[PDB]
Order: sequence, then C-alpha cells, then structure tokens
Amino acid sequence: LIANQFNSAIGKIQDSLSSTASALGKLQDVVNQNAQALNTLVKQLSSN
Amino acid sequence: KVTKFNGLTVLPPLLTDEMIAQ
Amino acid sequence: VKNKCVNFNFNGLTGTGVLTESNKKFLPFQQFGRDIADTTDAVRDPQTLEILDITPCSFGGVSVITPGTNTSNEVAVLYQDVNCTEV
Amino acid sequence: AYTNSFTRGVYYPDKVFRSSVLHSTQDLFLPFFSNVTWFHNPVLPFNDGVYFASTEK
Ligand SMILES: *[C@@H]1O[C@H](CO)[C@@H](O[C@@H]2O[C@H](CO)[C@@H](O[C@@H]3O[C@H](CO)[C@@H](O)[C@H](O)[C@@H]3O)[C@H](O)[C@H]2NC(C)=O)[C@H](O)[C@H]1NC(C)=O
Ligand SMILES: *[C@@H]1O[C@H](CO)[C@@H](O[C@@H]2O[C@H](CO)[C@@H](O)[C@H](O)[C@H]2NC(C)=O)[C@H](O)[C@H]1NC(C)=O
Ligand SMILES: *[C@@H]1O[C@H](CO)[C@@H](O)[C@H](O)[C@H]1NC(C)=O
Ligand SMILES: *[C@@H]1O[C@H](CO)[C@@H](O)[C@H](O)[C@H]1NC(C)=O
Ligand SMILES: *[C@@H]1O[C@H](CO)[C@@H](O)[C@H](O)[C@H]1NC(C)=O
Repeated sequence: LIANQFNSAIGKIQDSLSSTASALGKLQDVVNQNAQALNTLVKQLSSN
Repeated sequence: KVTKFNGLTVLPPLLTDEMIAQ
Repeated sequence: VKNKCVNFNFNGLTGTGVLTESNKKFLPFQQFGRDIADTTDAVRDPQTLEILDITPCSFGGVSVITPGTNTSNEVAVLYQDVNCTEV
Repeated sequence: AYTNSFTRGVYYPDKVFRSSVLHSTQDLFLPFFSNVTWFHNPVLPFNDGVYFASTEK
C-alpha cells in the first residue's frame, strides 16, 4: 500500500508540473529580475 | 518550464548542467 | 567590405561592426533593424538592396591562468568569448 | 454626420524594422474609437494631422 501511494504521488507531481507552470515562479522571478535590470542599464544609454 | 554591445559579458557558470545533473 | 570589424557609416547612421550577409526580410520601405533593447542590428544596403547584419566586433576580458610564481614563471592566457581565430 | 473610427489610423512612425517585439512609441496617432466626420466637399481645419480615408467605387 505504501508503495502504491508513493508511486501515485510521484505521478501526481509529474502531472502538476507538466500542466501548470506557476509553481516555478521563484526561479523565473530571479531570471526576469536580472533581465529587467540589464535592460534598464542598457536603455539608460539612450538618455541625455 | 523555464524560459550585448557594451561590455555586458555574461560569464558561464563553472558547473555545467550535465555536471549538476550528475 | 564584409566580415571585418569596420567603422561603417551608412547613409544616415554610423557605427562599428562586422557586416554580414543576412537572411532578414525588411519591408520595401524599411531601412534599419533594431534589437529588443533598441540597438542597430540590420541595415539595408542603400545601393544594392541586400540586408546586412551588424555584429559588434569581438571584445572581452583577458585572464591569466597561472600556477603560483612559487612554482613556475609559466602562464596561459584565456581570452573570454572569442572564436579563437581573432587573437 | 459622424462615425466611429474603430481601429484604424496606425502608421509606421519611423523606418526601422522590428521583429515580434512590442514597441511603444509616442507620436501623432488617431485616437481609437474616435469621431470621424462622414462626408459626401468643403474646407476643413488641419489642427495637427488628418486621417483622410475613402470608400470609393
Ligand atoms: C487506507 O487508505 C487507503 C487509501 O488508498 C485505502 O486503500 C484504498 O481503498 C480504496 C477503498 O476500498 C480502494 O479503492 C477501490 O479499489 C478497488 C480495487 O479493486 C476497486 O475495485 C474499487 O472500485 C475502488 O477503486 C483503493 O484501491 C485502495 N488503495 C490501495 C492502494 O489499495 C486502505 O484501504 C485504507 N486502509 C484501511 C484499513 O481502511
Ligand atoms: C544602383 O546602381 C547599381 C549600378 O550598378 C545597380 O546595380 C546593377 O543592377 C542591375 C540590375 O539588373 C544589374 O545589372 C547588376 O546587378 C548591377 N550592375 C550593373 C553593372 O548593372 C543597382 O541595381 C542600382 N539599384 C538601385 C536601387 O538604384
Ligand atoms: C614556496 O617558496 C619557497 C621559497 O621560494 C620554497 O622553498 C617552497 O618550497 C615554495 N612552496 C612550494 C609549495 O613550492
Ligand atoms: C570560427 O571561425 C571559423 C572560420 O572558418 C568557422 O568555420 C567556425 O565555425 C567558427 N567557430 C565558431 C564557434 O563560431
Ligand atoms: C462623437 O462621438 C460620440 C461617441 O461615439 C457620438 O455619440 C457622437 O455622435 C459623435 N459626434 C458628436 C458631434 O458628438
């Protein structure tokens, strides 16, 4: 019984990740924050 | 699920993704 | 001239780059191309309408790998981010 | 007579070529869903621009 529960739970994790992606908000947020920091740094070049 | 002209160099990480996977 | 860090000045705009035959399809009236950060990336050759790219000619840091001088006076240099044919 | 300029009045404000990017430029545009004067001849003002159109035969 424990084996079956553990396998099925792994499967549910597989599905949860495969369908929705807002679970990985934490890493994506870091990447976006650094991308926007670079973009602001560059767009400061076009100011007088 | 997760998705250059002015000295903005981007160094590579010392551990490449294969080694992390290992 | 192509494939050389040249200091171009196309009809209006200037700058230094490495002009390369591209595959981008401008519209009949467009002249430039820009990047997501508003940097020049493609120029239409105002004489022969072939759209060229613009790759800023390679720069990058120079690191000096070395065992401690307490071992030997020999080193090895590392140019960062070059095709290793521009040294 | 008047009408509703639904979505028209957009012109490439400059000469550059951009791919798949959402650009944001400030210039003289025809405000969306505005009032166009349905005609069928006289003089008109030219405040800062025009969206002269036609549905001709
Ligand atoms: C402790 O909880 C677990 C929860 O998984 C109980 O096991 C599960 O019990 C249900 C209800 O009987 C089973 O559902 C039925 O399965 C049979 C299998 O042929 C099927 O004919 C029915 O249509 C229904 O789907 C389920 O299979 C079963 N899970 C496992 C892995 O065996 C368990 O009974 C509980 N323990 C006690 C002492 O109540
Ligand atoms: C600009 O002038 C050049 C002058 O050579 C034109 O280049 C010629 O284009 C014709 C068109 O068939 C071809 O004979 C050759 O590709 C080119 N050389 C010669 C000797 O003719 C070019 O087409 C002109 N382009 C514009 C936009 O004016
Ligand atoms: C460091 O330098 C001293 C003096 O030059 C030398 O005796 C010693 O062996 C050196 N250390 C190593 C690890 O070579
Ligand atoms: C380096 O330049 C040569 C020039 O012939 C080219 O064939 C090669 O693909 C280049 N390497 C890289 C990694 O761009
Ligand atoms: C101006 O626009 C409004 C809103 O669509 C419309 O009701 C009206 O007929 C138009 N013309 C005038 C003169 O208000």
